[PDB]
This record gives sequence, structure tokens and C-alpha cells, in this order.
Amino acid sequence: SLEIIGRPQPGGTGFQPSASPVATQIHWLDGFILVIIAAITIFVTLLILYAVWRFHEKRNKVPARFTHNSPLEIAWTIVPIVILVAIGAFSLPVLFNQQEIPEADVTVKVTGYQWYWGYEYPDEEISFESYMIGSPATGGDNRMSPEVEQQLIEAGYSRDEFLLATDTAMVVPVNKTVVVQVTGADVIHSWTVPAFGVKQDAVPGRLAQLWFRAEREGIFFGQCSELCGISHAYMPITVKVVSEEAYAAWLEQHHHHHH
Amino acid sequence: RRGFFTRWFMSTNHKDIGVLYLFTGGLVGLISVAFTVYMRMELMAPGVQFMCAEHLESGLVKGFFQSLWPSAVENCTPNGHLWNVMITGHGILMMFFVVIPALFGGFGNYFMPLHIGAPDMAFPRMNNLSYWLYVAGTSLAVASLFAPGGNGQLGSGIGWVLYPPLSTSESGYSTDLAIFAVHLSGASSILGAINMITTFLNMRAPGMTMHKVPLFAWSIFVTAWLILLALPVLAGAITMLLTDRNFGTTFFQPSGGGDPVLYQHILWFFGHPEVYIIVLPAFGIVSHVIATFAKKPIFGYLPMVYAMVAIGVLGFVVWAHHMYTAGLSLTQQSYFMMATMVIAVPTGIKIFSWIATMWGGSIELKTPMLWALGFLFLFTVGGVTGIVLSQASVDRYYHDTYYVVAHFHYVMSLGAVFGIFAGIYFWIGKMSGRQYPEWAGKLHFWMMFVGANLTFFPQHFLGRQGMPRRYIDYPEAFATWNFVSSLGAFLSFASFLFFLGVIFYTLTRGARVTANNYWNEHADTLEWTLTSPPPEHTF
Ligand code: HEA
Ligand code: HEA
Ligand SMILES: CCCCCCCCCCO[C@@H]1O[C@H](CO)[C@@H](O[C@H]2O[C@H](CO)[C@@H](O)[C@H](O)[C@H]2O)[C@H](O)[C@H]1O
Ligand SMILES: CCCCCCCCCCO[C@@H]1O[C@H](CO)[C@@H](O[C@H]2O[C@H](CO)[C@@H](O)[C@H](O)[C@H]2O)[C@H](O)[C@H]1O
Ligand SMILES: CCCCCCCCCCCCC
Ligand SMILES: CCCCCCCCCCCCC
Ligand SMILES: [Ca+2]
Ligand SMILES: [Cu+2]
Ligand SMILES: [Cu+2]
Ligand SMILES: [Cu+2]
Ligand SMILES: [Mg+2]
Ligand SMILES: [O-]
Repeated sequence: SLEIIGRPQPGGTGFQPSASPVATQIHWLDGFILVIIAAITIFVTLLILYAVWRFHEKRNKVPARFTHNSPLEIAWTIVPIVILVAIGAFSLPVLFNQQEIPEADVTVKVTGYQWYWGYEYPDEEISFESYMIGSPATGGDNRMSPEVEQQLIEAGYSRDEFLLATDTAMVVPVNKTVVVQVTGADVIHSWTVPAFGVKQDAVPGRLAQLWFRAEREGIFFGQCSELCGISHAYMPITVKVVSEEAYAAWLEQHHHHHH
Repeated sequence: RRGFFTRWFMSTNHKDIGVLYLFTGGLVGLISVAFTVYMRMELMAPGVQFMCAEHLESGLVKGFFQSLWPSAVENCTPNGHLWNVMITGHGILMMFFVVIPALFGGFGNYFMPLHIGAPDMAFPRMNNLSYWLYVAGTSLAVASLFAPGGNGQLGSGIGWVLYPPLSTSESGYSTDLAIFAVHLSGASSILGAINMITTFLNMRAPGMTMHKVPLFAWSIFVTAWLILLALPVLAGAITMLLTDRNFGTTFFQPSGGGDPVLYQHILWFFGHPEVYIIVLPAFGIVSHVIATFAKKPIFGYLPMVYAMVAIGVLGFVVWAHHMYTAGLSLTQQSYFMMATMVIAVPTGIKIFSWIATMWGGSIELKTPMLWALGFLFLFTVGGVTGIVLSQASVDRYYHDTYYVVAHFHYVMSLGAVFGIFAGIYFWIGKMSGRQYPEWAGKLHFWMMFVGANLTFFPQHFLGRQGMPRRYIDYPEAFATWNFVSSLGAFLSFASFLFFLGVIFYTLTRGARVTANNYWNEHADTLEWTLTSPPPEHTF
């Protein structure tokens, strides 16, 4: 079966695994910025703790009177500027790569509804809706139950994927450029998949684009990311990334043969 | 002679109005903090155990008490609307009715005139009206919670920023009440701002030149300008929501030719300045406090003034960093990213200047100083995660997750709020005539320090793991850090109840203040030359 990859893990402190070149760039850039901001924070903290230890009233009974130090005041304006410029230098190329939409191998149009997602593959004339396993649409009321657990198991999951798993998945071929066009039907929703490094608001009246190329097969989950009412917590996203051949098989399963 | 209502609520004196804003801000603070305890009760464990739809069929009172005890999942039908209402209530109360009234309306009204040698505000009756508009706004925000709202229940579950079409489609009139509350808060802030500006410019004491004005009064002056530009823009944004809801307009409705994203631009044009309006008066307080307890004058007085001015101005040209995923062009994203990054420079000047103020001093670790030192460290933690978030490429991942929540609670609840406590402990002797017990101030500090860090630091982890904002429930893998966060919230709440006990004791049994200046000679601003409490009519 498919490996569950794009999901949170117990006690996790880092990003979800990367499954796209874009997600990998985010991981690298955030790792870079984190080292810098940790250094800064540790620096500021050590300076404070030192000053308190060194110039505590029981140690230094006579305070100084200076209110200026030009060499230092220049250095602590200029150095933050350099650091920010360094961050920008690495950050802008990543941003440009994220937001420049390449040519699509697969095109999917996604619509956010209260409270579920609709998917259309215009090249394939496929259209379907995707509800949380446990949603009222599937007979539930947004909580775990013996039926919901059985439903999760039948669909290839476990009770651990509750709130992530949907009844239908957006299926795509591995190593192909997928362009997703996102809009909202009623209020604003937001479509995202952490493993791919993508997120785009689903705004009524607007069609926005994002892209990803998945680099391994498996199952990847996201969750609606703009508050949209009572079931905001209960309209997740499942993307299954499969072989070119398994993707065709899934397309044919949707093909109607009317005479 | 004067009854309690006349003595206090009818007073037009800046010191009395200041005290009214402080107590009220503290009371609304307690309410909003209580909401968060309940929030964190529900987030302690995956599955919904408290916010059950079954509690709606009982009364309002018995339904309330039922809500506080955990149910089995199989007996609890999740009610996402209650979650959304609590979250919205907590946020609106904090942002409009707690921290700014405490810092600007409270310490601002009290100390700014004292600091510049003014006997009162330019318009004392306007100042009194500002307070009443504040209370009226608070009353409406609170009333919205019990008014017909979304999903055939009570209350608005729309987020503190009221995004349409959600906010314009929410059923009932609870949302309209929240809009009116925000209008009344806005008016309150504008009236306050008119007073601060007129007083600061026209009523300084003989010899009190602009470059001799103390830093807190500067912080209040800068804050008032931001209010004048930011708050009328908000009044526009929300009036448009009200007309889309009630008067047939389609500003944000695509069917009528509108655009939901237009609201966001107008909203965040207020929404970013809003947070600098919050934190500037806290910068001011920290300056006075560090200088006093390091027994050393403030390092770089003029850069300190100009840094706050630069922060205030820059705060107006960065708003779309709240909109990176809302459909902004790559050009807009790049600009707003780079503009936002610039803010770290003047802010760093202040952080470094405060450390340089301590440097070579004679540092006394009294309670007010502990709060200021905590501020330096904790506001830095929050500020740097702000810079992370300004990177649109990384924000793609973090936006609408708990990493953002971690960011803003570090700068607000471990920053601005540490500023509030710094000021309270610094000035309670001066305002009341009674001093707080030192050991209890210190216990408060340490309980809050440990508790608030346990609450919010793990939210960074939750955000990196991809936990979204505004969720009643979450996937099981998020259990560990949610549980830790909740324990932190409960300890933090204990510290706050303790604090309220400290204030009660102080004001009833606290050692009487016997000196105009009960600190030291480096508390060198005008309030320290007056009695404790200052006379009814000063100067
Ligand atoms: C007190 C209130 C306050 C303050 C002061 C700030 C300050 C800052 N904020 Fe924050 N913020 C909020 C409250 C606040 N914020 C709130 C409430 C939200 C959420 C709104 C919502 O959606 O509900 C939010 C959200 C928010 C976002 C949107 C995130 C998202 O929704 O995806 C962004 C984007 O850039 C951001 C950035 C910043 C930055 C760069 C700063 C800067 O001002 C910080 C500068 C300070 C430092 C950088 C530290 C000290 C400096 C140094 C030690 C110098 C050296 C440092 C470097 C060289 C980096 N904030
Ligand atoms: C000043 C700003 C402020 C403060 C102080 C707090 C305090 C707290 N907040 Fe809040 N928070 C917000 C502003 C603030 N919050 C906003 C705007 C949102 C967004 C809502 C939305 O998404 O729409 C939010 C959202 C928010 C969430 C996310 C909800 C969600 O996305 O589903 C959570 C989750 O745990 C949370 C928890 C807490 C906790 C546990 C505390 C506290 O319990 C921490 C402990 C602190 C104390 C015990 C001291 C408090 C002291 C004062 C407030 C001063 C009182 C005044 C005087 C004494 C004069 N808050
Ligand atoms: C062999 C002996 C056979 C005897 C059969 C008759 C006894 C039946 C009693 C069942 O016990 C009930 O369990 C509920 C569920 O635990 C409790 O609800 C309470 O606790 C729940 C926790 O899940 C809440 O949801 C409810 O609202 C709250 O009323 C309820 O009070 C309690 O009486
Ligand atoms: C000074 C201020 C103090 C603030 C007040 C603090 C209140 C905290 C008490 C919460 O009570 C706990 O709630 C859990 C639910 O979150 C329960 O989890 C247990 O029971 C649930 C069923 O109700 C299951 O779903 C859970 O998996 C299981 O861990 C647990 O038993 C219960 O004791
Ligand atoms: C692989 C990631 C593990 C490291 C987790 C630490 C992230 C916490 C960021 C908070 C920023 C504090 C300044
Ligand atoms: C030095 C005298 C000690 C008096 C103790 C005052 C602290 C008040 C604690 C109140 C706790 C309320 C929950
Ligand atoms: Ca729960
Ligand atoms: Cu949604
Ligand atoms: Cu949603
Ligand atoms: Cu902002
Ligand atoms: Mg959003
Ligand atoms: O902001």
C-alpha cells in the first residue's frame, strides 16, 4: 500500500517530511534563519545575564554615567542590516521559485465549500467532492466512533489518521508538475499540504494558482487553513501520489462509458 | 462627601481616569484570560470533551457548569461554534478592551501629564467620555456573546479580524454588536489620542523642551499619532461589513462585484499599526524602569525617541505580510517582506540601548526590574519569530498555524503584558500610597515566567508540525505539546489569581509609602517629586 508520509508525528518539533523541491527549500531556508535567530537570541540573553551578574548592586555599588558610545551604536545598526540583507539574499530566490508557476503536467481545480473540498481535473473531465471521514456527509458527527474507525481502516488508514483522512483523495502521478487552481464557493477557505510546502487561500471570486512536484509516492495530508465557520476543523485534504500507471488506473476508474 | 460613583466614574481628572482604565482593563483582562483557561482545557487532549452540543439543551447557567466538566467523546457531540466564539471573544477583548486601555488609557492618562508637568489633559471632559465609550464598547462585545449569532446559536465565531464573506454571512445580529463595540473602542482611542497630542504639544511645563521630555511621554505621543491614522481606517472597514450585512451593499461580495481581499487590505492597514499601538507604551515603561533599577540614565535618549518614531512610521507600510497566502502578486510579496524586515533595525537599537543602560550600572533586582528584564529576553524571542514570518517563502508553511500564535503571544503576553506588570509594580506605591510586598511580586514574576513560557514555547513545535489556528480539535500526533501548553496556561492562570490577591492586599494592608520617591534618585521624573498619591490638583 501507500506509505503515510505527510502527517504530524507524536511529540514532533520539526517540519513534516519534505516531498517536493519547494518544501526542501523551505526546510533549508528556515534552518538557516533558525541558526541566525537562535544565535541572536542567545547573544541577547547572555548579554543580559552577564550584565546582571557583573553589575548587580552587591558587586558594583557605584553606577557609571555614560549615555553614548558611537563605535558601538554604529556597529549595532550596521550588523543587523547585514544579517537582514544576508537573509533576504537567500529568501527571495526561494520565494520566486515558489511563486513562478511552471508548465502543468497535471492540472487540478480545487474549490472550498462549507465544509468540504471539490476537485476537478479539466483535462480528464473528472469531478468529485472530498469529505472528512467522520463528517456528517459520511454518516458521522466529527468525532471518533467504532463506525469512523472501521471507515478509516477500509479506506487504508487507521484511527491515528482521524481528522486528516478524507473519503476521496486527490490522486496525482509522482515526479510530475501539478498546477492547482484554488477558489472558494462561499467563504474563504485555505488549501494546503505541509509536505509539499504549499498553501493558498480559497477566496470566492478569485482563482489562485500554486504548484508542486511530488518526489516520492505516498499519502500526504493538509487541513483547511482559513477559519470558515463551524466545521473549519473538519474539512481536511488528502493527496495520494502514485506511479504514472496507477494514476492512469485511477483516471479510468472514473471514466464513464455511455452508449 | 462624594459617593463612590461620583468620586471615581464622574471624575474628569487624568489620574482618576487613568486608575479607572487600569482597573477596568484588569477586569476585562481577567475575563479574557478565563476564556483561555477553558480554551486550554479543551486543547489539553485530542477529542472534544468540554464543548459538547449536548450542553445547549440545558439552561444558560446549568449548561455553563456542565461545560466545565469533561465528557466521554461518545457522549460529546463536538460544537465548533462555541470554540470559534471563545477564540473570537478572547481576541477581541484583548486587542480592543484590555492591553491598550491599560497602557495608553491607564498609565498614559495617569503619567504622561505628570511627566511633562501638565496639571491635566487639554480636554478633561472629553477624557472622561473616552472612558465611558470604552465601557460601552466592552459591554457590547460582552453582549455579542449572548446574542443570536452563527449557526443558530449565540455569539460570533468569526475571528477577531472579522474576514468576509464569513463575517458578512454569519447569522443573527451578534456580529453587528461586535462591530458596534469596535466602533466604540475606536472612538475611545481617538478621543484619548486627541487629548494626548494636544496636551503634549501645548501644555508642557516652562523649560520642558521636546528633547527633555521623558521617554514614556514620547512613547504615548507617538502611539497617539498611530491611533489617529489607523483607527478611522478600521471604522471604514467595519462600516463596510455592516453595510454588506444590513444595507444591501456588496463591497466584499463577488456576486455583486466585490472582493473579499479588499477588506483584508483595509483591515490590516489598521491591524499592523494596532500592534505598535500596543507595544510602544510598553517600550516607554521599560525605559523608565531599567534606568531606575540600573541606577543609570537611559543610554541613547535621542535614538530611543527616533527609533519609536521610525517603528511607528514603518508600521504603516507593512500590512500585507498578513496576506502572503491571500493572492498577492510576487512583486507585492517581495516588497512587503523587505519593508517588514527593516523594522528589526530600530527595534534592535532599543534592545541594545536597554542592555547598554544596564551596562556599568548598580543593578537592583526588585520586582519591576524582573518584569523589564523578562521583557528584553521574551520580546526578543517573539520579535525574531516575527522576522521568520516576514519571509513569505517560510510563511507559506507557517501562516494560519500555531507558530504565528506562538509569535504573537511572545510579543503580547510575554512582552506588552510584562510591560504592564512592570508599570504596575513600579507605580502602585505612587498611585495608591501603599507599597506591594516584595516577596509576592517576585513569586508572581517567577510563576508567570515559567507558566507563560510553558504555555507558548511548545506552540512553535505545534506550528512546525502543521497545527492550524482556530481548531476545536486536532490530530492525535499533536497531543504532547498541546498538553504541555495547557499545563503552562493553568500555572499562568494561578499566577494571575495570585497577582490579583497581591493587589488586593497591597491596596488594603500594604505598607504605607512615606516618601515622594520610594525608589532612588535615578527615578528622576516629575511624579517622583510629588506625594504618594499625588494631590488632587497637581502643579
Ligand atoms: C505586541 C504586538 C506585536 C508586535 C510588537 C509584533 C511585531 C512584529 N511582527 Fe507580529 N503579530 C502580532 C503581534 C505583534 N507583532 C499579532 C497579534 C499577529 C497575528 C494577527 C492575526 O492574524 O490574528 C502577528 C502576526 C505577524 C505576521 C503575519 C503572520 C501570519 O499570519 O502568517 C507577521 C509577518 O511578517 C509578523 C511580523 C512581525 C515583525 C517582523 C515584528 C517586528 O516588529 C519585531 C521586531 C523585533 C525584533 C526583530 C527583536 C529585537 C531586535 C533585535 C535583537 C535586533 C537584531 C534582530 C535581527 C537582525 C532579526 N507578525
Ligand atoms: C494582549 C493580547 C493577548 C494575550 C495577553 C493573550 C493571552 C493568552 N492567550 Fe491569546 N490570543 C490573542 C491575544 C492575546 N492572548 C489573540 C488576538 C488571539 C487571536 C484570536 C483569533 O484567532 O481570532 C489569541 C489566540 C489565542 C489562542 C489560539 C486560539 C485558536 O487559534 O484556536 C490560544 C491558544 O491556546 C490563546 C491562548 C492564550 C492564553 C493561554 C493566554 C493567557 O492565559 C496567558 C497567560 C497570561 C496571563 C495570566 C496574564 C494576562 C494579563 C493581562 C491580559 C493584563 C491585564 C491588565 C492589567 C493587569 C491592567 N490565545
Ligand atoms: C447493573 C446496573 C444497571 C443499572 C443501570 C442504571 C444506571 C445507569 C446510569 C448510567 O450512568 C450515567 O453515565 C453518564 C455518562 O457517563 C452520566 O452522565 C454525566 O457524565 C457524562 C460524561 O460522559 C456527561 O456527558 C453527561 O452530560 C453527564 O450527565 C450519568 O450521570 C450517569 O448516571
Ligand atoms: C488554577 C486553574 C486550574 C484550571 C483547571 C484545570 C482543569 C483540568 C482538568 C481536566 O480534566 C481532564 O480532562 C481530560 C480531557 O481533556 C481527561 O482526559 C481523559 O478523558 C477523556 C474523556 O473525557 C478522553 O477522551 C481522554 O483521552 C483521556 O485522556 C481527563 O480524564 C480529565 O481529568
Ligand atoms: C528539526 C527541528 C527541531 C528544532 C525545533 C526548534 C524550533 C523552535 C523555533 C522557536 C524559535 C525560538 C527563537
Ligand atoms: C509581607 C506580608 C505578606 C502578605 C501576603 C500577601 C499576598 C496575597 C496572596 C493572595 C492570594 C490569593 C489567591
Ligand atoms: Ca479536547
Ligand atoms: Cu474551510
Ligand atoms: Cu476552514
Ligand atoms: Cu503585522
Ligand atoms: Mg489566513
Ligand atoms: O502585526
